Amino acid sequence: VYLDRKLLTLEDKELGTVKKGYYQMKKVVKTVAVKILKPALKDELLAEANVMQQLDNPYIVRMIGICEAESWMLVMEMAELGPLNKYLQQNRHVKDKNIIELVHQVSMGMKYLEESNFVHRDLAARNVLLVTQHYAKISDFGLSKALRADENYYKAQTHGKWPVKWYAPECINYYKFSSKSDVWSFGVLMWEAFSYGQKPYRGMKGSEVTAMLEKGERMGCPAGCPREMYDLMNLCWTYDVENRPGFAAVELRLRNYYYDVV
Ligand SMILES: Cn1cc(-c2cc3cccnc3[nH]2)c2cc(C(=O)NC(C)(C)CO)ccc21
Repeated sequence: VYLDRKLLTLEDKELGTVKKGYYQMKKVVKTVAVKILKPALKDELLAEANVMQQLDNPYIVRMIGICEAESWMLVMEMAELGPLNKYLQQNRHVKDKNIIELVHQVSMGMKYLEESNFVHRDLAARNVLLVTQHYAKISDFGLSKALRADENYYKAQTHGKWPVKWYAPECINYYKFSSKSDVWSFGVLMWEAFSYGQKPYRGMKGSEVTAMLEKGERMGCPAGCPREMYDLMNLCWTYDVENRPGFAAVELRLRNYYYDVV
């Protein structure tokens, strides 16, 4: 998986650092996006590549390799439309059925990740990348973890900077992350998508979000959002781990409703 720096051209125009680039392959160039560094963070990038290396699914961003140069670089195939949130912000015209299509795709990718016993831990509309307006992939495995064969959750020892507004109660309270907590995260993602890329819990501190959730309160239905899709968000936001559905159940719900609506 170790790539030749000579065969990689980087634009100095920053995407997000993530940079666009071109990599001369078997016979053709391939358009790639490149995650670039700058002891502790070296191992994290290499772990993230180690995660990606092991995944093979149409709805997951595919890694080309790693590259030691000016710094450590992670080289992935480019999804050129960028993050789903920014896209929807700039494209209010997208029909509900198109958003339904896209979130279902994310759930198949997440069902695959659940079957493979990996936890994403950063599932948000910002880490959903569009290849085309009708093709989404999950990205950014920086926080992801392979689950031990004997356990269904990963336990963090003390938090870092966490995307708290996407995190399930059990993650906040007990530092426990399972595919069910990704399911809660997916709910917030669905909210973000049907709100055309708006920020969740606008203006609130994470601590205030935790307090709100503990009171049984949830975000309201987004303008125009199919009622069944809002119902699915709420099922995803089941406070109790044991009664929140897994992705197998979420995907099936999404698949059935999608096929019903087309
Ligand atoms: C047009 N476009 C394409 C991408 C993009 C990044 C990327 C990474 C891997 C594969 N495909 C990708 N496509 C992108 C990212 C961003 C972007 O803002 N990325 C952040 C800062 C959230 C990453 O932390 C903005 C625009 C983009």
